[PDB]
Amino acid sequence: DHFNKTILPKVMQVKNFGRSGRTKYTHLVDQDTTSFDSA
RNA sequence: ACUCUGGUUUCUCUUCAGAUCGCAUAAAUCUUUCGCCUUUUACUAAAGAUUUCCGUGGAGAGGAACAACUCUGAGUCUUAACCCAAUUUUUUGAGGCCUUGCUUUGGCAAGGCUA
Repeated sequence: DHFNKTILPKVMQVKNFGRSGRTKYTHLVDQDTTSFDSA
């Protein structure tokens, strides 16, 4: 966690990189489908 | 304004289930794909098909229990005060006769008499 993960490659910006226990869920704000101009 | 009809609850079982069985929502298995991946599970998430589970409705049967009683249905679903009535029914003067012509007599049609 002390590593700056904002400079990692976007393939390294995951959880448990290299482990078999991984999922498609990424973090939070790309699971969010809300826009900021609609409604 | 009347005669004949006649319940409700609850338990269990056997079947049929289209229906939002379900105005709710789980899991497993299989076949495709999907993300990891280091070995099995345990997994990621989409489709299809199966099941399983928590439930449900309809019908039938057998019990226990307010069962002894209405209600519902069917049936024409009963009558005298005040009206005897002046265009299609059962109290409405519309009633008859002959002549003429036709017709085998019978019978049919127009006319007159009309209190």
